[PDB]
Amino acid sequence: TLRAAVFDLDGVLALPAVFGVLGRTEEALALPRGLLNDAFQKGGPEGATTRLMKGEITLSQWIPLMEENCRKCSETAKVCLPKNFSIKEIFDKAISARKINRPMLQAALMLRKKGFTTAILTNTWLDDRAERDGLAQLMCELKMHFDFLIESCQVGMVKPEPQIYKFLLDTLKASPSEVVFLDDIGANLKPARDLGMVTILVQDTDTALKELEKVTGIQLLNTPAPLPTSCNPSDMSHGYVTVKPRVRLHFVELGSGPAVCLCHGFPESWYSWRYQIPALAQAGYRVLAMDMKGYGESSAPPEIEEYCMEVLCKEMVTFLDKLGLSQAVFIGHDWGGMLVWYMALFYPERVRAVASLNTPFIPANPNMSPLESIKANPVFDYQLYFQEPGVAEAELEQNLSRTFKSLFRASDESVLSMHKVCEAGGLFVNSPEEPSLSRMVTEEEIQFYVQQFKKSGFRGPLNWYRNMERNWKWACKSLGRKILIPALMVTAEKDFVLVPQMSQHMEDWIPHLKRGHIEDCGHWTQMDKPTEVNQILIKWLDSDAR
Amino acid sequence: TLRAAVFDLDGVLALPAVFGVLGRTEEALALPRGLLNDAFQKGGPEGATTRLMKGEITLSQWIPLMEENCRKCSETAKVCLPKNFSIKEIFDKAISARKINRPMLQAALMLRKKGFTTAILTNTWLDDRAERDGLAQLMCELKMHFDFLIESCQVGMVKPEPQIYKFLLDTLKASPSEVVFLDDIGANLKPARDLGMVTILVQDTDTALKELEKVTGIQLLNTPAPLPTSCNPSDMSHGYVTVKPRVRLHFVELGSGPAVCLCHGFPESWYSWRYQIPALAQAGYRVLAMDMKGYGESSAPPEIEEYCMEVLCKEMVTFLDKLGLSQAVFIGHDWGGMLVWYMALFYPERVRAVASLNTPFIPANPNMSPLESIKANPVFDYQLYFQEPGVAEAELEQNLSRTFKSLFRASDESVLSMHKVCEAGGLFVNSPEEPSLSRMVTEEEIQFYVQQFKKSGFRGPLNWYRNMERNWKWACKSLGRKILIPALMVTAEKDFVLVPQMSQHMEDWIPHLKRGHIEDCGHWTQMDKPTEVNQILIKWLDSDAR
Repeated sequence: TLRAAVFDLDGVLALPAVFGVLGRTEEALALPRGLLNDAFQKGGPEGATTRLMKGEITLSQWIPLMEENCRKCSETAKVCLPKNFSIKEIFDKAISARKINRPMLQAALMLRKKGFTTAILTNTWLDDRAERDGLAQLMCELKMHFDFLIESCQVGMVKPEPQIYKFLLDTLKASPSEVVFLDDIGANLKPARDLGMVTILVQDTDTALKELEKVTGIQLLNTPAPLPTSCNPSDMSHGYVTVKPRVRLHFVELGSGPAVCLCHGFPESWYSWRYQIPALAQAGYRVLAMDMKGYGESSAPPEIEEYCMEVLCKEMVTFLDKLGLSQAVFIGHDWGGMLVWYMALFYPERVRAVASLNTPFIPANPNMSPLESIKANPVFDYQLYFQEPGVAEAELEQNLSRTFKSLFRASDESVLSMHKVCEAGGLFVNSPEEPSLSRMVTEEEIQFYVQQFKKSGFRGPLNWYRNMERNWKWACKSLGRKILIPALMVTAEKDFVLVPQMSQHMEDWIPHLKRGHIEDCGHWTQMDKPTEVNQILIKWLDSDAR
Repeated sequence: TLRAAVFDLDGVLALPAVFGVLGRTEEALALPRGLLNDAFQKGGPEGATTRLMKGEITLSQWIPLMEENCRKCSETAKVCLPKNFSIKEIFDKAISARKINRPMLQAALMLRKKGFTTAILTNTWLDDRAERDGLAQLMCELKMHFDFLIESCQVGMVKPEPQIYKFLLDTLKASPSEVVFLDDIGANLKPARDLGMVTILVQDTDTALKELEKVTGIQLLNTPAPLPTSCNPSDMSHGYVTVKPRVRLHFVELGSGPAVCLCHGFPESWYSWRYQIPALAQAGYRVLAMDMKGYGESSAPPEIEEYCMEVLCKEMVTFLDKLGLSQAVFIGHDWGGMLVWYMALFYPERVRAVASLNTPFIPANPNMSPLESIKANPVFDYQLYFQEPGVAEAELEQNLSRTFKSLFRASDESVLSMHKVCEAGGLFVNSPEEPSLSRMVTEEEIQFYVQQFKKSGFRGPLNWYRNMERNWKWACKSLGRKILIPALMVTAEKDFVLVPQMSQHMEDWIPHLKRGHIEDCGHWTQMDKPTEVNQILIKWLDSDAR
């Protein structure tokens, strides 16, 4: 019964194989067949390339040794190397072209999900070229999906020496019979086979995957498109900034590049962006996912007026000042989306670009209080229930597990009616005490939210709804303005509270507004349609905020 | 007795005054005198510009209103505006040219140091231009040096309306008689004077500063060059990353741009980089100043082998992986400098550039143990005293205040002999029990270190010295390599432990090595010569790591 799978990097997880570029270079330059491959292997175990793979010398020290090897090989073949011959140019282009073999990585992720331990065993070098960042980025993307990464140049051993396979089995804590080994080079399989390992010679990916399926008993080919990579909270960098004496904000950070601030809604957490954080960082952005004021590890003062938009926006500006960021792209959802439109209206100099998921920009009505406007819409009755301090808190804190299981559901799985909440006496008065787990979340994901809300409670979160008149008064100062910076509005078809029709007149205030629309998507946009959200945000960021 | 000073931004703290660019534009374009200034003030309190300064409209909404004003003014003057006339091009260039008036900012910093409360009171706009980041960066640099920043467009009031001066006095909690008010516009002084404030009309900076000196009694002009801006620990963003089950690393973060990791020495803290962190962030870098393993808020496991270079470097790579950084510039001092040379030797792909303060790169000697090498130099006798677990800890933890006051001294203030430490029985056996405070540090700065070392103790820090044989064995694997990435070595003339002569053969291993040398500088380089360190690092970063 197999329990571990070992993959090679070159020719298996990354294509095209850098070793195969020498074959295509000889053809293009009309050089004798196998000339560059001979210079590459020249010397065997004592040759320059073996020393490179063992970590004795770096890639830049090896380039002039391979150049000499090319000249010595050409003199024996009775041929001359071209005028523009450069080993550095050949290897720079070969390393740059190599992309991740997606079906192979997907098969490794599936095996790991099914309980297998996965590893990369590769003959690689210490890259000190001016272009070494390209290799570093590739290694980082692959690294997070594997339990172990054993690089020849770090252990001082190379394939096919039998000692590297013994070191591998020692690291894996497994017998050779429980290990599948995938390599594109025949010579590298012989030692794994001599020990008794199941070996797969990888020539083309699909045949290698059919062999892997047959030997593991798991379907790898023709399987559905997987969900985006999620966050493990304990693997994140956690940041803490004091913006005022009693107020500290917690955030999670990943990536480098332009700052992108993610602002969650009610009653959520930074964890609601778990599918976006790795994708946006991989796209080349530095992601800061906040615990908004009143939530998780951020401060939760009890005073209502501590959660009016004016105070909230001012603290967000101070957050940027203390981090030393002159600007950030602001992306919000639900209450966070309401906040990012007001950041664009009051502090445009600090906002690189503004994006809102579900929440439309609706300008304040000076002739009508927001309270009277809430009576006009029966779906907004739950907001009147949230007004009296203590009432909605007691119901929502009564059983946290029930609260989050009833709220976090796909549009067709809904168990709550947002109408006559006040008349019914509560939000959950007509709901089951033990709701079923939605297909959108796992029990482990639900438990993260109950842990976060055990410390804080719902007072801070509910206070965001208890400043309607103060927010209205403050918003009325911006009625003469327009939003003229890059802006994106994303509507969710099945959000029956923040319906797409509420955003139809936004172009009057934000004339160059860009749009996104997600079909069959409810209120919890990020966890309902994570792949679609990532695609719409990355496309917009790369064009409007870069 | 004056206790508050209020400064205007345009024409006072930032020059040239954006209002004065209209005068130079009329001259250059041969337009009638005062034509552009008339279009600018057209309408008075009800005109486009007053609405812009009140925050009613944004800068981009105001540009077409000023354009129309320019055309209406030209028709009355019987003149025609040029073919290439653009208000946007004029204002873009005017805002871009405006730099900080250094002598004025220095005078404000001096007044604040002498107990004054300082504020900026300015008529400004909501900038939504594609170039608004330039204004945002300027505002951020000025912001941190003032107690209050009151912007017209945020309060809905403008100078010279008397209500803005009443709002100012309310914010300052001071009587008009205790306030100095500096403005370049005569009209803006009249209301401050009517209330009884001391006013200074700023035409040229030096005369305004002579008036400010005469009225405050403090010398502002001809005063020495001030020290760089330092960090207040409670104003920093604190980050925490778990790199392995028992190991968490703390770091402080500021700025945006390429990642720069600062690694302190023994027995220090992230706080040792207090003068570099704001300067490097202002230069356009994202600074991560670590508490190295064993120090401050980072984990301090008791095991000796938890502090060997191999383990330390591996955890630093994991630190980059968890933050989502493919590369960082590594800058070290003392033990941190020793670590950054080994990061360059073993992980070149993760290191953008490497810099060391005081610590030279000395390659391992395979024919001689590091223990025998330490006997050959009498100044390295203190390292043999640090070997036995428990001995140096008891002396260093006995009185923390004495430990840091005896260690942190300028080269001429030394109170310790590094020779015959073992024979004498200790490091402080011939030292005063109550040493005087060095001119290099304040009592408050010393107390930060005693607070940090109260939690940790000296076991983790001293364990960095207790892996000589293991580090030697590991370093011997890199003897065939060279450092071929951008590298900087900075020597300190008066460091009598890490003398500049110890770095003389570094070019054999790092052929393209750049150098820096600081005269009259002891061991504590960062706090001894902060301005010189900042200048050498920023110059090198901008050319080699950008």
